[PDB]
Amino acid sequence: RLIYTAGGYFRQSLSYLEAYNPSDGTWLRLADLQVPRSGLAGCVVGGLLYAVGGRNNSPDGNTDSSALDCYNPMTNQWSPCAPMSVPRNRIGVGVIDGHIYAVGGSHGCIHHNSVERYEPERDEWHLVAPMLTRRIGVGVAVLNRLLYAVGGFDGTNRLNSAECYYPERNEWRMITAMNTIRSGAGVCVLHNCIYAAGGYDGQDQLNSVERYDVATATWTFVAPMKHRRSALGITVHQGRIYVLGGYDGHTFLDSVECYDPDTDTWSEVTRMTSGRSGVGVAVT
Ligand SMILES: NC(=O)[C@H]1CC[C@H]1C(=O)N1CCc2c(OCCO)cccc2[C@H]1CN1C(=O)c2ccccc2C1=O
Repeated sequence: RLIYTAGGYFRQSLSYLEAYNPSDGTWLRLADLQVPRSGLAGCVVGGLLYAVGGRNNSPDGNTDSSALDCYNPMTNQWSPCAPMSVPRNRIGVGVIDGHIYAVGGSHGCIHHNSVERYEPERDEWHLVAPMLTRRIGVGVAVLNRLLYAVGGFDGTNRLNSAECYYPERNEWRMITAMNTIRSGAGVCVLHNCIYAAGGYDGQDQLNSVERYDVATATWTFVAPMKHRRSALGITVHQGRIYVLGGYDGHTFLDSVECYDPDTDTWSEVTRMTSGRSGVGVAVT
């Protein structure tokens, strides 16, 4: 399977889309986004890539995006899908049972607690029960058919909270907080363990990575990345974690690091074409 990157920001939101294969280590340029947008998330359902939320390039008035769009790698064609109820810049996303869950994100000065679910069958959104916190820069990631809305910023406090959602009950549960504060962290599940790689805390942009096992309900640290970064893209391919892009305060990273859980070691496997922050990453 190929890993992708959609959108991104480099002094300007980027309309790019690219693809990568770990078996040969090569980059493949693909059909550019119809509207450029950073601060967005991406995912795949039914072998079609999706590019949820973000922020338009403009640059005029106010343009946070409530925009859902779908890509077909076989035909290489972008379609426009039903737009979310509210704009969501700095958004996370997760998928349960073939539905797409938009969680949080900013719209102007408003930092959303609201959440909405997308059915591809029908092509429409349904506003679900909101989170207990407000969260922009929020890492979403799914563990055994439950949605963990990790970290974020609420409008005044950068947070270490990492509440969880129960689709069967339709309610949110405030579980155990992270050791390190993380706004703009990247989160993706692997082997019954949620991971929180990098982000921004206050002074420092972080390189530290920590891992959440459910029962014990504790955040055990893991080997940190080489480069410190928030706003990174993140995903999993073949029992390893791949961390694309970043914003280290002073530069936009073109690095791509790979975490091997089998050894607890980070290793760079390549470099992107042009370094950017705020991509939407997925795998098919
Ligand atoms: N779409 C946006 O909001 C864009 C507005 C510029 C860019 C932006 O602010 N971003 C990039 C995206 C992103 C994010 O992405 C969500 C992935 O789903 C999650 C959390 C934070 C960010 C910030 C990180 N950041 C920068 O790139 C940057 C550049 C220059 C000065 C300050 C910053 C700065 O703070």
